[PDB]
Amino acid sequence: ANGDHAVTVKDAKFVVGPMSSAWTPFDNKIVVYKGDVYNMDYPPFGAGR
Amino acid sequence: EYKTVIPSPYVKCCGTAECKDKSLPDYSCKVFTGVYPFMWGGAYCFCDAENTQLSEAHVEKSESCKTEFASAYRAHTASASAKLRVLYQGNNITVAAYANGDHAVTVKDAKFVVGPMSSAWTPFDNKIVVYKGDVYNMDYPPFGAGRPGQFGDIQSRTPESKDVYANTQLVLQRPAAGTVHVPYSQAPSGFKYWLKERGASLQHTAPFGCQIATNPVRAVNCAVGNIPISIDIPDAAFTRVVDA
Amino acid sequence: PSVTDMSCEVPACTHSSDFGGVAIIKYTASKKGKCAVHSMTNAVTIREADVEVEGNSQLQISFSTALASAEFRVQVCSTQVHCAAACHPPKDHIVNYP
Amino acid sequence: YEHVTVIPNTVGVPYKTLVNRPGYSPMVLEMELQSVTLEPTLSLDYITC
Amino acid sequence: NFNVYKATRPYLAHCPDCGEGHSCHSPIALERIRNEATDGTLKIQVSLQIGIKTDDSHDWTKLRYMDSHTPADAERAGLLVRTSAPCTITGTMGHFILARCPKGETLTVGFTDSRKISHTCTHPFHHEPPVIGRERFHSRPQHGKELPCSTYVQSTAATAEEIEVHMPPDTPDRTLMTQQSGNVKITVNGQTVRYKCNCGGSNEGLTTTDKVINNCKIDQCHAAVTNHKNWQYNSPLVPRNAELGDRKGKIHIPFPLANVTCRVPKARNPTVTYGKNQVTMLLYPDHPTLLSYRNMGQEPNYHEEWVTHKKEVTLTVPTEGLEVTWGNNEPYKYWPQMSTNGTAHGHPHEIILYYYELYPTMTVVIV
Amino acid sequence: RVPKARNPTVTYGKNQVTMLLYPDHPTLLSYRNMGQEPNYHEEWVTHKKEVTLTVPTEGLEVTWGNNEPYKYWPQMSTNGTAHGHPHEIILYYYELYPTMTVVIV
Ligand SMILES: *[C@@H]1O[C@H](CO)[C@@H](O)[C@H](O)[C@H]1NC(C)=O
Ligand SMILES: *[C@@H]1O[C@H](CO)[C@@H](O)[C@H](O)[C@H]1NC(C)=O
Repeated sequence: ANGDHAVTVKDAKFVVGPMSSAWTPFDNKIVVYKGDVYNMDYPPFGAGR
Repeated sequence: EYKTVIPSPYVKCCGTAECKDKSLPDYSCKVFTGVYPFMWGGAYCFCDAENTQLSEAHVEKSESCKTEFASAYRAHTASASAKLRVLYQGNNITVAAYANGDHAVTVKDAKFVVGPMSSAWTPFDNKIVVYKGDVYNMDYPPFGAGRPGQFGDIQSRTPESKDVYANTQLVLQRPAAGTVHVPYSQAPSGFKYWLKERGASLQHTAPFGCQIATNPVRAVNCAVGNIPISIDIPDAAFTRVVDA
Repeated sequence: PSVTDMSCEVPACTHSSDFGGVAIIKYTASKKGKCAVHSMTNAVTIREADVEVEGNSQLQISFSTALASAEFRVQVCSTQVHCAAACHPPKDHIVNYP
Repeated sequence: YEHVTVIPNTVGVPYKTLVNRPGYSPMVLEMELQSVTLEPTLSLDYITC
Repeated sequence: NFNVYKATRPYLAHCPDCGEGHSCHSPIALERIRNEATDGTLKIQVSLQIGIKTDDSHDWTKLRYMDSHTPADAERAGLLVRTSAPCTITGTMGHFILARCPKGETLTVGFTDSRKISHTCTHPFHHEPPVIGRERFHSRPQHGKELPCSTYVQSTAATAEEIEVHMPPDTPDRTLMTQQSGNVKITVNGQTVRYKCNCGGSNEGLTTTDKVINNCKIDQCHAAVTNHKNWQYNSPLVPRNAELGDRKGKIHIPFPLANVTCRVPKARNPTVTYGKNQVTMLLYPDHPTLLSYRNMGQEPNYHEEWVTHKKEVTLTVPTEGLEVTWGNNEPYKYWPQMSTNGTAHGHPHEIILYYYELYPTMTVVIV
Repeated sequence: RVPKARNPTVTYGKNQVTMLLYPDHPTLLSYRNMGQEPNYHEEWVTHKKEVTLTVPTEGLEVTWGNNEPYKYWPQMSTNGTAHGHPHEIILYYYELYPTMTVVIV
């Protein structure tokens, strides 16, 4: 859904996208554990509290 | 690059036979009527006006796709890195940091941290096509909507991706008098044209004198902006004016 | 098949999330044929997108909306049919599906 | 014809578009989304255990 | 150790151009040409088999070729391939030849069989090798840089390449039906011959020996050979088994390709003088070679040019340096120093001329 | 294998929802909106408690225990309003569009 994937089914062609809103429910720094994700601010490499 | 599989032409003797269609990559078929064969002993068949000939062809990937290919990529802004030498008490300590303000490196009780780059300029765009020693800021056709006779002649996600979309206008023509061969129309490709006119390489056309290096892609020496750099250091390396 | 003698009617309608309205259309198609039906305005919506028709008959459809006094132009095999309904509010306060 | 349309991002509801091609009987068609997924940037920083 | 071609036959193919003006049905006619090796090596699919005798030995100095519907043998020494210059035989395996070859509009292959009669076949094929790196040459240098490219290799046990092999349908040879006061004498020479006749009696059917079917003409009948023992690969030029599509059979198609380095030549270093924010480059050739230049401002301002002779070019340099690349050598960097002077601190004013170093013709608006 | 939770009893009011809920073990509850803001909220619970929630104009989601999310949605509520010789209209325009379209009155 970004406007560059033409795909056909029984010679019927579809082109979908790009999205009218490029907002995400994400911020940039994410911690991920094996089931879960969180928007937070981790300290960088080498500056561990 | 692609290979055109053309099997042996079906010679339907003394009558007609049409082809049962299938969803091959650019499956193309046509049965010509009223045709005539030729071999050692004249015509291959015995009937003359009732000889029909079924012809079918299609296109697949090549063996050269196993190792030689161009790649269409999407790309955006970068996580830069830097190598930084420091003469420190007459000692050449060289650090390697990530030039985005989110990496500090420690050496000899020294806490170096580079900043975010004051600009965010790259010489790149979104659609980037690479081949093996160079890159290009080119707009390839969208996947599946591949135009003929250029980039977009054949398309597939991976070399392991067994599905291959093609668009090359392989339409068969009427064979000649007696000459048993299969005339197929021309099929210009992306490699037949593009590798003769690659032109402006981004190694040679980079603004601000950056260089490129592949596997992985990396631009070096983009002389613009300015780097904030901070250092934390204890009082052990200093000395009081009572020693100065 | 083109169609003549169109006249619509509403038995009982309730504007809601469900199949809350029913409509009935008198019609006379020329012959047997599959054909489409489309809600011209955006307020009414038809579930059953296309049907088979034979000739002089009448047909029942189901529609959703939001307005009480649903005034309605509908294109069938292209022919504009007009209709009007005086719907009712539903009884349930809160349903789950959107 | 080629036809462009725009639909809301409501998953699991039929939207109806109409192909009003002249010279032809019109054709109504239904779109229903099952999933719309966004895969963000796979930029690892470090791990923690 | 690669003894797999036992169900094969080196058939004969309708070649459109054997020389001598018009077409033939040559035993040696080529079908499939490959030129994707970026050095320019040619992988040729030919209608013969080499290095294998009639008993399918590994005798890698001979060749099979069918003629008069019989696989006979000959010697690989007479083999010739030709675009414009006498080419070299490098890779020799069955239905496949590898050769490194110069320029040419056309290509042809030809050799002599075991009756001292030489035959050939010619196909127009726009074989011009692609340039590699940034240079061209008469030939390989014995010295230069190493640039990545791709070449064919010399393996015979190459997996994951396939073609389908199956039984060829018929062999119509009308040198058999002879009239003995208007008869037909089918002469089988120890075979299985199908016949098709527009007369009474044995009009259609099969026989095993030389028979006489009387009072009918030669063109009135049809005598084709039905081999049932050995197979051929699916050529696109042969007639098909005319009941359906592909009949079963399989062989692999070796001599694959791999990545390699290749010796790209150097570039003779040009000579260079300097001038007031500009540079004069006398540049020598060795062959038609390109050069390029840019600068390092906001825009790169690129230029690419080809040169062939002793060419002199003057290039002006802005304050952010200049970059000029020539040949496979390292791109030469340059940086505009204060030129020589305009002037020193003279006892008149005589000052603003060295103000024509830093910002010439702008910021004299302040004056 | 984690335990699931017992489905709670639930009824509705005009543009709101009352959910009476039965735990046995200490169990979370959470809810949010699907608008531009989440207005996210959560509570632990340990006893058989009722809760009241305000379903918005766009839709509410509640999640009790480990169950699949009980999603909820605003239907336009009821009829205390019709067409007659008086108006009987504004409760219509209290049901649809509260706090505005009374401004045009
Ligand atoms: C440090 O390295 C520089 C080259 O980067 C060299 O010129 C200098 O002499 C070195 N100093 C010491 C103390 O090693
Ligand atoms: C050959 O090397 C190139 C890079 O030098 C690489 O991209 C390609 O995948 C390699 N192919 C094989 C078959 O090793």
